[PDB]
Amino acid sequence: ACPESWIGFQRKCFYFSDDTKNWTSSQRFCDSQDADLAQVESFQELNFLLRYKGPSDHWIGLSREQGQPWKWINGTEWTRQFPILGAGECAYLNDKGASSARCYTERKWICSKSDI
Amino acid sequence: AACPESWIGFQRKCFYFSDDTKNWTSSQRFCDSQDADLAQVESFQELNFLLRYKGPSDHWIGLSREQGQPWKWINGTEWTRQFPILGAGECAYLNDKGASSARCYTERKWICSKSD
Ligand SMILES: *[C@@H]1O[C@H](CO)[C@@H](O)[C@H](O)[C@H]1NC(C)=O
Ligand SMILES: *[C@@H]1O[C@H](CO)[C@@H](O)[C@H](O)[C@H]1NC(C)=O
Ligand SMILES: *[C@@H]1O[C@H](CO)[C@@H](O)[C@H](O)[C@H]1NC(C)=O
Ligand SMILES: *[C@@H]1O[C@H](CO)[C@@H](O)[C@H](O)[C@H]1NC(C)=O
Repeated sequence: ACPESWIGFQRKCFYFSDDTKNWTSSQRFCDSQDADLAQVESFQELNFLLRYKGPSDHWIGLSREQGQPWKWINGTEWTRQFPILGAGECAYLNDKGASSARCYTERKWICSKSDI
Repeated sequence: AACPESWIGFQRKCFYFSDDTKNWTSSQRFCDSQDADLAQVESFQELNFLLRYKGPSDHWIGLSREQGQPWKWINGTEWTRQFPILGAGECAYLNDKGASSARCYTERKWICSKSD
């Protein structure tokens, strides 16, 4: 189903970290579990993540270089559903939704993978 | 999907977190109608999962006791005492930090669980 301790929602499995890492180290961790930093594709998914995450900021799998659009982990372009606030290069969830920061900062993170 | 729509997956079970309130027996009747029971909360890990997702309101769980007698799960087995339960009530609920107890006729949100 989902691996031990991962949380199941709709067709995905989610890992919420206890520790903090920078964004690229977080994605390296997710990749080691055949997963990615969360690819949050829907409002229902966003709301599930906000409800479980607790008060800490958590990285998700959206990033950009300056003067380049937001990209998913696979390098394709993100199209807005919910907004990502600010001017940072890496995206995370705070208590109101998505925000952006410098990629070198340490936050908690969320991994996702398919349940299949 | 491992669980029905609106249910959350954890450790091979599916969890339902209510929006409305009911007394404890009426909550159990609702779970029963969905082929489930009020959540058993067998482990400390399950306790923490439920506290993280439930939100700020009190939620009934599937433990109850008669006058000065041990706590029992819905299924009739004696509780394995894996966390403290505060107070002097006959029905257990989760508050924001752990488990407590109240009179069974009082109204609260509830959590159901079933195998996936
Ligand atoms: C890339 O990832 C995004 C987000 O999960 C997905 O919508 C898109 O279909 C994927 N594209 C490819 C070519 O895999
Ligand atoms: C990200 O963190 C790792 C340590 O986990 C470190 O090796 C690397 O220097 C960091 N990258 C940046 C941009 O700070
Ligand atoms: C009763 O439920 C508990 C709590 O989940 C479970 O661990 C135990 O096996 C059950 N007992 C019986 C007799 O089914
Ligand atoms: C519990 O609530 C139900 C209806 O929701 C009601 O029929 C019953 O009287 C209540 N039980 C107690 C002990 O008050």
